[PDB]
Amino acid sequence: PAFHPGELNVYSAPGDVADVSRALRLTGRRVMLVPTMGALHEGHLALVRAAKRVPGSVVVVSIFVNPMQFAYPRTPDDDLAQLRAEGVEIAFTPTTAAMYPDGLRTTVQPGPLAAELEGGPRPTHFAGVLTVVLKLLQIVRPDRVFFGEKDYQQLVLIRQLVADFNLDVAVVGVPTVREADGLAMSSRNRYLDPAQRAAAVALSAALTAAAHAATAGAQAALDAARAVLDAAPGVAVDYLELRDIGLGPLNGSGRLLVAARLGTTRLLDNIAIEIGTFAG
Amino acid sequence: MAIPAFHPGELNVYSAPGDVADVSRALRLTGRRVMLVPTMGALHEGHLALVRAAKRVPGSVVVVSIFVNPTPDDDLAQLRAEGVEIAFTPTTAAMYPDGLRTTVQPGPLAAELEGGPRPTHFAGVLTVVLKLLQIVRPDRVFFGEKDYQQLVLIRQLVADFNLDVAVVGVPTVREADGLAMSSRNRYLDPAQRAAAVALSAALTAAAHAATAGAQAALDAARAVLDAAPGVAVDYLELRDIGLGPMPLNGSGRLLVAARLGTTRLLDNIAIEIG
Ligand SMILES: CN(C)S(=O)(=O)c1ccsc1
Ligand SMILES: CN(C)S(=O)(=O)c1ccsc1
Ligand SMILES: CN(C)S(=O)(=O)c1ccsc1
Repeated sequence: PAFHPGELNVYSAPGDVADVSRALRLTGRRVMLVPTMGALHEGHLALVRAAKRVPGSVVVVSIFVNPMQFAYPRTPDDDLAQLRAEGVEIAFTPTTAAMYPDGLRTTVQPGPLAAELEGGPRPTHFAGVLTVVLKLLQIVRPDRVFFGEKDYQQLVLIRQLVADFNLDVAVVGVPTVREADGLAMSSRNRYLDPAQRAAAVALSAALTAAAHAATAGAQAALDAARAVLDAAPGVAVDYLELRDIGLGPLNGSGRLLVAARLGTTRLLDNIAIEIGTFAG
Repeated sequence: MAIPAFHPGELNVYSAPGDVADVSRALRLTGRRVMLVPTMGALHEGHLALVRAAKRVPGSVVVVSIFVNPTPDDDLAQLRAEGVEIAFTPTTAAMYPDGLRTTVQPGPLAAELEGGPRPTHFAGVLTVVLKLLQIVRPDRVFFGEKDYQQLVLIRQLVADFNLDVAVVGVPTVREADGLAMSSRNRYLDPAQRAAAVALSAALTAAAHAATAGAQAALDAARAVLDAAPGVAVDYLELRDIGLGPMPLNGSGRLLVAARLGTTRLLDNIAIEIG
């Protein structure tokens, strides 16, 4: 397949991008993978910009959504335009047929973390995610793969996949990008009406209140977050949990995670927490 | 940073996964084609046929792994005598530093045949296979047709996860009377060992009877097994070559498994229907 450098090259066949990627790597380029669902916003552009900054980098951005056999925003044209503007040179847009010619046959079984937090009500969700991440990693064989911290549990599970199957790829976690008031950027934010968008600031306010409260201990940090969420009218909290950084249920460093509903829209956010001395 | 020592033409033994990964990557960059032969040690002629097949690829460097899932000396001597340059002998803790956590979940073929008595057996196997492919990154990986259902499941793994390796199935090596080679054979007493030739005799008989149709093939195999004492047959099935249902004709595979005393024996053969 053709590859025009300094232009955006779009491939849909896995064999096409795998051949292009291999050829580029043989000629010294380091292949960077940014896996996405499409509906790209500035939080995805932060991953692209981190990938671009690796010297010698060729950036592959994949766009794929799992089929739902038994609502997700799909803006393809528009995604590719953003990529061109970022000077990405390869978009990989495989069909469902090319990814699952045999339906779901061999799959990845995550460890016990997948049954907690986001997985509690959807016990098979992360098996779906990690199966596609492993396939994309085998098709593209990147040097580095980039994920947002906004989906923190997904990130931890991806690092478990990479460690547990001895994958030769470095996983790069990229900090969440936020709107001016603190709201974490998400494709789902478009589903908030104006009142809901106003109320949704409480997630990030609660988290950053807790991160500063934490000089007083874990309980004070948790109670500060809960109070702020309790003060927010249309916010229905699904969970608010403080865990160790690898999402084991805690020492001096932790991660605080929240999930909440605003009407039908489910929002997540999370923050680094340092208990006692030092931080803040 | 710095590649481990590798001495061409000798047996280089590595136990650290990062060590064999680095030496494999460095040899591949110099032109060599990395061939991987995964084993559980206790090597016999069945394993050396995999080694010989890997050796004959031009430019090959042969990696033999030895690992058992939760004499090392004698195995290593056999590999040395075969001209193998790389043995990979990881510990359990090297392979599972975080315990059993992420794993491969096979498709439904894994619950059939060997998966009857051992329903998690293949998930264990495919997990280790996938790790060894990622550590070693071979151009081709060699498995015996003796474990046919495993071989089929590995081809499903490689297709389903878009693995860039070629899977090579190598024909079963047999003792002079046809018994397929296995470290289990030495447990058989003389009565059991004489009866065990019924598995291969049944399969070959079926493969020749198959000009008369699928049912002739199966009835010929079941006659030969019925003539043996102390051979408790667990299954005898004719399937297509991918272990789906046997088509009306074309290529298939006949598989058998039996218990003689406490020893489970397996065999299988290509069948062409009519
Ligand atoms: C009904 N699903 C969306 S599906 O993946 O089984 C599908 C896709 C094209 S037809 C059915
Ligand atoms: C983790 N993702 C953004 S991915 O591109 O591996 C994916 C997972 C389910 S659809 C796309
Ligand atoms: C299929 N084997 C011979 S392997 O080396 O991948 C393995 C599987 C469980 S222990 C060794």
